[PDB]
Amino acid sequence: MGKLSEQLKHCNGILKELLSKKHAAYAWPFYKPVDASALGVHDYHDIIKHPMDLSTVKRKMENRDYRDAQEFAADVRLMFSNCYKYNPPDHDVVAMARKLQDVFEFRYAKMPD
Ligand SMILES: C[C@H](O)COCC(CO)(COC[C@@H](C)O)COC[C@@H](C)O
Ligand SMILES: C[C@H](O)COC[C@H](C)O
Ligand SMILES: [Cl-]
Repeated sequence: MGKLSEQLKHCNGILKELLSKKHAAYAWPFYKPVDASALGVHDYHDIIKHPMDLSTVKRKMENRDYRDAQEFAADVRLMFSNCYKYNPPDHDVVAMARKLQDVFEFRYAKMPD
């Protein structure tokens, strides 16, 4: 598949961290694709045109779908944005998203040049 670039190695590290036990208390809703029918959110796919979640990001990284760090970051941010779009701003899951996004943005900002 070829070695990830230095920047994508950093991205992969961030991704592993987002999936790790120490963040699980707020990361878990983002682990897998939203199963709209299971949750009874029958409007989800009308509102969210481009679903994204951490398992999908992981598969894309493994498959070398991301050609650079920017493409990776856009997907992670899309995942958070979908949460902010679908849910009311006082929802517990929105607070979880904000916390995980803090983890993400601060470490993404430490990207090697
Ligand atoms: C503390 C609990 O209320 C957290 O609920 C999460 C869930 C239920 O497991 C899944 O959220 C997935 C994110 C990606 O939106 C909230 O589900 C409602 C819509 C899908 O957000
Ligand atoms: C909570 C906002 O949607 C995302 O903020 C990220 C910042 C690094 O805390
Ligand atoms: Cl972006």
